[PDB]
Amino acid sequence: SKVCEISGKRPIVANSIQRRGKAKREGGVGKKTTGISKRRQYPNLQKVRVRVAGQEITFRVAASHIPKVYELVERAKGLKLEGLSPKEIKKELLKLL
Amino acid sequence: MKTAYDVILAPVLSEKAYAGFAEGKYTFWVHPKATKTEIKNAVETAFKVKVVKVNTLHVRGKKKRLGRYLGKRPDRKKAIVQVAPGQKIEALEG
Amino acid sequence: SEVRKQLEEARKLSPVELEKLVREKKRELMELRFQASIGQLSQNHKIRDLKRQIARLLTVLNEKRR
Amino acid sequence: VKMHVKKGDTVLVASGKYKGRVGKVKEVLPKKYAVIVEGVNIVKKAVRVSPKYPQGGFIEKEAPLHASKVRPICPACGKPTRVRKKFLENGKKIRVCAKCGGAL
RNA sequence: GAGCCGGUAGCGGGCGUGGAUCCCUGGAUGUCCGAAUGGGGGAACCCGGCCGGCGGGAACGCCGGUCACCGCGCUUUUUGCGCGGGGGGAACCUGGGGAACUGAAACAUCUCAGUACCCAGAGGAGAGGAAAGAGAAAUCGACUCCCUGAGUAGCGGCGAGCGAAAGGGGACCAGCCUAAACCGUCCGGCUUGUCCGGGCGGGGUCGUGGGGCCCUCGGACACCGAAUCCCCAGCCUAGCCGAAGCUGUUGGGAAGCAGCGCCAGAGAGGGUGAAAGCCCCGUAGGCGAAAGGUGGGGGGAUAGGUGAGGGUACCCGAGUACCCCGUGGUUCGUGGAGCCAUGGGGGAAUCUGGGCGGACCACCGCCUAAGGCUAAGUACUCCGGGUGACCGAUAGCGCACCAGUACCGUGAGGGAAAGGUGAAAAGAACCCCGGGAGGGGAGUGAAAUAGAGCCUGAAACCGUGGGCUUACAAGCAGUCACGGCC
RNA sequence: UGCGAAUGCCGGCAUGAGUAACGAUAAAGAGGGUGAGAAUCCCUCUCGCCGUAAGCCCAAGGGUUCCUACGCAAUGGUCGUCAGCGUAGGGUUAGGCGGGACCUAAGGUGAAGCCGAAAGGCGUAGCCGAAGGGCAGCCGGUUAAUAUUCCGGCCCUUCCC
RNA sequence: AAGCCUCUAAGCACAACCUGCGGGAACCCGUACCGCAAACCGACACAGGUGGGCGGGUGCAAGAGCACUCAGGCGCGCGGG
Ligand SMILES: [Mg+2]
Ligand SMILES: [Mg+2]
Ligand SMILES: [Mg+2]
Ligand SMILES: [Mg+2]
Ligand SMILES: [Mg+2]
Ligand SMILES: [Mg+2]
Ligand SMILES: [Mg+2]
Ligand SMILES: [Mg+2]
Ligand SMILES: [Mg+2]
Ligand SMILES: [Mg+2]
Ligand SMILES: [Mg+2]
Ligand SMILES: [Mg+2]
Ligand SMILES: [Mg+2]
Ligand SMILES: [Mg+2]
Ligand SMILES: [Mg+2]
Ligand SMILES: [Mg+2]
Ligand SMILES: [Mg+2]
Ligand SMILES: [Mg+2]
Ligand SMILES: [Mg+2]
Ligand SMILES: [Mg+2]
Ligand SMILES: [Mg+2]
Ligand SMILES: [Mg+2]
Ligand SMILES: [Mg+2]
Ligand SMILES: [Mg+2]
Ligand SMILES: [Mg+2]
Ligand SMILES: [Mg+2]
Ligand SMILES: [Mg+2]
Ligand SMILES: [Mg+2]
Ligand SMILES: [Mg+2]
Ligand SMILES: [Mg+2]
Ligand SMILES: [Mg+2]
Ligand SMILES: [Mg+2]
Ligand SMILES: [Mg+2]
Ligand SMILES: [Mg+2]
Ligand SMILES: [Mg+2]
Ligand SMILES: [Mg+2]
Ligand SMILES: [Mg+2]
Ligand SMILES: [Mg+2]
Ligand SMILES: [Mg+2]
Ligand SMILES: [Mg+2]
Ligand SMILES: [Mg+2]
Ligand SMILES: [Mg+2]
Ligand SMILES: [Mg+2]
Ligand SMILES: [Mg+2]
Ligand SMILES: [Mg+2]
Ligand SMILES: [Mg+2]
Ligand SMILES: [Mg+2]
Ligand SMILES: [Mg+2]
Ligand SMILES: [Mg+2]
Ligand SMILES: [Mg+2]
Ligand SMILES: [Mg+2]
Ligand SMILES: [Mg+2]
Ligand SMILES: [Mg+2]
Ligand SMILES: [Mg+2]
Ligand SMILES: [Mg+2]
Ligand SMILES: [Mg+2]
Ligand SMILES: [Mg+2]
Ligand SMILES: [Mg+2]
Ligand SMILES: [Mg+2]
Ligand SMILES: [Mg+2]
Ligand SMILES: [Mg+2]
Ligand SMILES: [Mg+2]
Ligand SMILES: [Mg+2]
Ligand SMILES: [Mg+2]
Ligand SMILES: [Mg+2]
Ligand SMILES: [Mg+2]
Ligand SMILES: [Mg+2]
Ligand SMILES: [Mg+2]
Ligand SMILES: [Mg+2]
Ligand SMILES: [Mg+2]
Ligand SMILES: [Mg+2]
Ligand SMILES: [Mg+2]
Ligand SMILES: [Mg+2]
Ligand SMILES: [Mg+2]
Ligand SMILES: [Mg+2]
Ligand SMILES: [Mg+2]
Ligand SMILES: [Mg+2]
Ligand SMILES: [Mg+2]
Ligand SMILES: [Mg+2]
Ligand SMILES: [Mg+2]
Ligand SMILES: [Mg+2]
Ligand SMILES: [Mg+2]
Ligand SMILES: [Mg+2]
Ligand SMILES: [Mg+2]
Ligand SMILES: [Mg+2]
Ligand SMILES: [Mg+2]
Ligand SMILES: [Mg+2]
Ligand SMILES: [Mg+2]
Ligand SMILES: [Mg+2]
Ligand SMILES: [Mg+2]
Ligand SMILES: [Mg+2]
Ligand SMILES: [Mg+2]
Ligand SMILES: [Mg+2]
Ligand SMILES: [Mg+2]
Ligand SMILES: [Mg+2]
Ligand SMILES: [Mg+2]
Ligand SMILES: [Mg+2]
Ligand SMILES: [Mg+2]
Ligand SMILES: [Mg+2]
Ligand SMILES: [Mg+2]
Ligand SMILES: [Mg+2]
Ligand SMILES: [Mg+2]
Ligand SMILES: [Mg+2]
Ligand SMILES: [Mg+2]
Ligand SMILES: [Mg+2]
Ligand SMILES: [Mg+2]
Ligand SMILES: [Mg+2]
Ligand SMILES: [Mg+2]
Ligand SMILES: [Mg+2]
Ligand SMILES: [Mg+2]
Ligand SMILES: [Mg+2]
Ligand SMILES: [Mg+2]
Ligand SMILES: [Zn+2]
Repeated sequence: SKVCEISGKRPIVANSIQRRGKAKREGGVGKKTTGISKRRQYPNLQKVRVRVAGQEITFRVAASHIPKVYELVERAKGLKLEGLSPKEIKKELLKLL
Repeated sequence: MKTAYDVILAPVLSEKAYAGFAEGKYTFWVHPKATKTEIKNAVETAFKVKVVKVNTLHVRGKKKRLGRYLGKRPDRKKAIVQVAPGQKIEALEG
Repeated sequence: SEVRKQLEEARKLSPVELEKLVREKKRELMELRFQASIGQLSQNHKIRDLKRQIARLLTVLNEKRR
Repeated sequence: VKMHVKKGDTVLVASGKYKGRVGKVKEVLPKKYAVIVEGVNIVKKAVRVSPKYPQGGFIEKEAPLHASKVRPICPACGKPTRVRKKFLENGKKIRVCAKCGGAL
C-alpha cells in the first residue's frame, strides 16, 4: 500500500538502463548498454490532513492530485460521524452513479 | 432423540462387573459422549432407581487384524453406578 | 402390510404422542439390546426393524412440524 | 440382470451332459447368471463327520447351470424364445413358439 | 417384475406379485473437524453468553435455538435490520510480480522468456469488443479464432538469434447503457438568491459530426424489438420393445461336422463346456418421464428504438490531452523512433475543439481520447460416452490386486511390489503314517506334475538314476585325426 | 521391431562356505514336573552377579506391550512345551492426584493503529501460553489385572439454597 | 498476574456482603503396562543415548568413593568338548 487514495496511482516496476559511449547522432559509433535492472517508481505521495465537519481527516495522496482533496472538501452535506468521514467523502463522492 | 435409552447401551458382563451387584454397584456400557451427570438421570429414569454415585471410564479399541487388513474395534465408555441404600436393579440380576 | 399400516396409523396421531411412542420403542429397543447382549435371549431382526420403525416415526414427527 | 426364466418355470436343458432333459427350475441366481434346475444337474460333494449326518460321508446336490444352458418349456412345445404383449395396464411373457402361456 | 437382507459364505433370524431387493428424481435425518463463523485450540477437543426446554433441579448436566469478522444498503448515529462476501476446484483464462540453467561453441547487451514459478481474481469458459482504428485504396469498417500473407517487413554485440501488421480466404455474428448541456423534484449549506452543492426522474449518446435551447414542419395507426421475463418442443438424469433351428454325429462339453430349414432396416460385438445371424445378452429399427436439470430452438410479452429545415454557439468525460524527464509494450536493442501505456514536473481547449497516417513542417486524408456493458465463433478436461494398423501385468496410469497404501523421511516430500485352479468347487468324505506340516490310498474331474506355494511353466540354479570317462599329467578347455567302450 | 556387455535397469539363483558369526568373560550344576519332542518352559536345591543398582517411585516418549485361556507357522540370532509372538476374553473407577470450566512468563496472537506490488509484515490494550504462581486426602484392605480413584476409618474444599 | 485483604465507585441499601450452622449441588480428560530400557531415541530383544526422587547395613578419616552385603533384581536367548 504505497498508493494514492485519490488517483489510484501505485508503484510501477521500471528498468534502470546504463549506457556508454557517444550518441550515433553526435557522430559517435552509438550508445551501448552496460546494464539493465529492475527498480520501481513510487508515486510522490503526501499527507493532506484536513478538517471536515467536526473532524480531522487525513488523506494519503500523490502530490499530484493534492487539489482533489480540497475539491472533496467543497463537497459538504450532513456528516456528524467519526473519522470515516472520507469513506463517505471518497469514491462515493468521486464517482457514484 | 431425548435419549435416555440412547445413553445406556448394554450391561457389562464379567466376573468383575458381577462382583459389584453385591454392593449397590451396577456397571454399563454407555455412550462415549455422556457426562456423569446425564448417566445418572438416564439410569434414574430407565430403572426407576436412585443413583447416588457415578464412576466412568473410557475403554480404547483393541486393534485387530483379519489378516492383511488391520483396524480397531470402537472405543467404548463404561459407567459404574451406585444405587441408593437397599435399592437394586433386577434387570441386571440374571 | 404391517409397515404400510404402521406408517398410516402414525400420521393422524400427532406429535406429542409421536414423541411418546418413540420414547417407548427406544426403551423397547434398549431391552432388545440387553437380551442379545446376555445372549441366546434374542432372535434378531427385531433389533433391526425396531431401529428402523423408530426412524419411520421420527420421519413422520418431522413432517408434522415442518 | 434381465434373465429369461423364473423360479416357477419348467425348462429344458439345451446343452451339456444333461442336454435334452426337462425339469423345473428349483432356484435362480441372478448374480452368477445361473439357474439350478433339479434334479437336472447333480453332483457329489464329500462332507465331514461333524453333526447331522455325523457318519455321513457324501451328499448329492444340484449344481447351478449357466442360465443360458436352459430354455423355457412352452406349455405344449419345448421352443420358444419369448415375447411381450401389453393390453392394460402392462406386463407379459408369451411364447413366440408360438403362441402360449407362462403365466406359471 | 421375482427375487432379496452390499463385497460375504456361514451361524442365528427375516422380507417379497397386498409388487420386495435394485435403478432414477425429490425430500428428510445428517455426530465432530474443516472458510469454520460464540470463544479457545496441539483440526476432529475444550470453555461459554443469551432465550427456551428436560431431571428433585437453585447449584450440576443434557437438549433446541441464537451469538465471528468484513462490505453494501437504507435507518433518528444509536435499539438495529436486510443483502452479500469469505473457502474449494483437473486443466484452461486474465491480471500483479517474475528467474536461471541454457544459447551466443568464452561473456556482459542479447537469448532462454514474459517461460518456470509465486500472488490476486474470474468463470464454465476467461480475455477482447462496437474505432480519438487501420494505412495508401477516396480503401476498409467492433471483438475473438483458424488458414494465408511470411520466416515477408523489419529487429539484431546487423552476432547467436528474434519476428510483426495491412490485405485475402474462412468461422461466428450485435450491438448497447451512460457523463455533460437543459428541464424538473427532494434535501443540505446558507452573506432566501434568477445561489451554490449533493440525491432521484426526465432528457441526450454521435463523425455523411452529434446533442441541448428557440422557431417552423402534421408529426397521426405506426413499424422495429431485446442480451430481460413467461410458455413450449427438444436434450440430460431410470428404462422398454426388438426378427429367425431343429435333428444326427464325434466329444467331458457342439457353437465343430453332417442333413434339411429359416431371419435380415438386425452378418457390430460379447457370452454359453470348443468354432453359434436364428440358445443367452445384444445389434438395425423403434418407444419412453410423475419428478429435478437444461432449453442457444419455437412462441408470446415487456424493456428499448424510430423525423425534416432554420437560428442560437449552451454541452460533448481533467491533473486529462499536450510538452519534457524516467521506463514498459510493438518486429523496433536509442535508432531518423513515431504509435499505445505511465512513475515524475509543467499543464490546456469543447468543432473554428482534439488525436492519427513513423522525427519535424506544409498540404491532403482518417478518427473523435480521458465512463461502462455486450452473446457467438475460442482454450481446457476433474467428469460421462464412442472409437483405435494404443498397451496387455518389467507393458499400460505410480495403482488391473483395499495405492498415493505399505514402507522411508522431523517435514515439505518420496513411494513399491502384488493379476490367471476348474466348464463347474465337483476345494478332495473316510482310512493310513504324522504332534502338526506334509504325504499315501480313496474320491472328484476330460485332465490333479489343473490340488488351491494351483494355466502355460523357459533359463540360470539344486538334485536322483543311467551311459561313456578320469587318480604320472599342465591348462582360453576347443578343434582335426585315429582308436576304444555304450 | 532383433542385445552380451552400458560399475546398465527389474527379478531370480549361484560363489565365497557349512566359512565368519550367533552381540559384553556376572557362571553355572543337579533333582523333580510337563509335553509328540526339553541344555533352553515350571518347581526345588546348590553356585555366581548387581545393590547411589543391574533395586524402587515419577515425568517424557511408546500405545495393549498389561492379566488369563488356548496355541508354535513365523518373529526369538540355537532350542522352545516359553514369550514382549498368533487367536480370544478380560483389565485402567477421583469434588481432594495431574490437566482443564484459575493466573500470568518468554514468546505467540492481536479490537486501535501503522507499513507493505499481491502474498504479507508490524502493533497498544486484550487474549493464548507453564515442569513457575494459586488450589481441598491421609493410613490400610481389596483384584488374575486398578486403586490417594473401589472399600474401611479419620479429615477437608467450592458452588447453590 | 490471579487467588487473598483493604479502600471506595456507579449502584443498591425489603439488596448486597461477612460469620456460623444446616440441607443440597460438585463437569470434562488422564489413570493398563514399559520407562537407564527386549516396550523410549538408535533399520536389530543394538555393550551407545535418556530429566526428577528414594537408594538400607558393615568397614576403610569423610563420602553418593571402594569392597562385601539387605530388600529387591539378575547369570546378559546357542550349546558340548
Ligand atoms: Mg536511469
Ligand atoms: Mg500537508
Ligand atoms: Mg502537477
Ligand atoms: Mg475419570
Ligand atoms: Mg410389508
Ligand atoms: Mg433375440
Ligand atoms: Mg408395472
Ligand atoms: Mg440364511
Ligand atoms: Mg409401481
Ligand atoms: Mg436421494
Ligand atoms: Mg437426530
Ligand atoms: Mg469454533
Ligand atoms: Mg450455546
Ligand atoms: Mg479461532
Ligand atoms: Mg435455561
Ligand atoms: Mg477463489
Ligand atoms: Mg469462488
Ligand atoms: Mg502475467
Ligand atoms: Mg544468463
Ligand atoms: Mg551464466
Ligand atoms: Mg554459452
Ligand atoms: Mg557453448
Ligand atoms: Mg564458462
Ligand atoms: Mg522477450
Ligand atoms: Mg466465480
Ligand atoms: Mg463470455
Ligand atoms: Mg469487458
Ligand atoms: Mg522475444
Ligand atoms: Mg487478416
Ligand atoms: Mg459486422
Ligand atoms: Mg439517466
Ligand atoms: Mg439544483
Ligand atoms: Mg440524471
Ligand atoms: Mg435515462
Ligand atoms: Mg451543431
Ligand atoms: Mg429383448
Ligand atoms: Mg457320446
Ligand atoms: Mg446340436
Ligand atoms: Mg475343421
Ligand atoms: Mg460372437
Ligand atoms: Mg466357424
Ligand atoms: Mg454368437
Ligand atoms: Mg435401441
Ligand atoms: Mg460552447
Ligand atoms: Mg503526440
Ligand atoms: Mg523495448
Ligand atoms: Mg521503446
Ligand atoms: Mg545495439
Ligand atoms: Mg505524428
Ligand atoms: Mg495521442
Ligand atoms: Mg492512422
Ligand atoms: Mg484513423
Ligand atoms: Mg469524447
Ligand atoms: Mg466511448
Ligand atoms: Mg465478456
Ligand atoms: Mg473420459
Ligand atoms: Mg506382474
Ligand atoms: Mg507395473
Ligand atoms: Mg506373464
Ligand atoms: Mg509401477
Ligand atoms: Mg513416518
Ligand atoms: Mg475317473
Ligand atoms: Mg495324486
Ligand atoms: Mg504338465
Ligand atoms: Mg494343466
Ligand atoms: Mg484355461
Ligand atoms: Mg503349474
Ligand atoms: Mg549323476
Ligand atoms: Mg615321471
Ligand atoms: Mg593314468
Ligand atoms: Mg592342476
Ligand atoms: Mg555356497
Ligand atoms: Mg576359508
Ligand atoms: Mg576357521
Ligand atoms: Mg567360529
Ligand atoms: Mg548372548
Ligand atoms: Mg555371548
Ligand atoms: Mg550399599
Ligand atoms: Mg504416556
Ligand atoms: Mg516402537
Ligand atoms: Mg498385540
Ligand atoms: Mg505378559
Ligand atoms: Mg500358556
Ligand atoms: Mg515358533
Ligand atoms: Mg527358532
Ligand atoms: Mg499375546
Ligand atoms: Mg474423594
Ligand atoms: Mg485458560
Ligand atoms: Mg489465561
Ligand atoms: Mg503478527
Ligand atoms: Mg500450572
Ligand atoms: Mg503448578
Ligand atoms: Mg489439585
Ligand atoms: Mg494403598
Ligand atoms: Mg500393577
Ligand atoms: Mg474413600
Ligand atoms: Mg487478568
Ligand atoms: Mg455447607
Ligand atoms: Mg491406575
Ligand atoms: Mg500403575
Ligand atoms: Mg533415573
Ligand atoms: Mg529394570
Ligand atoms: Mg522389560
Ligand atoms: Mg539379547
Ligand atoms: Mg541397550
Ligand atoms: Mg531398541
Ligand atoms: Mg544421565
Ligand atoms: Mg544415605
Ligand atoms: Mg553405604
Ligand atoms: Mg559409616
Ligand atoms: Mg575412607
Ligand atoms: Mg559403588
Ligand atoms: Zn408353444
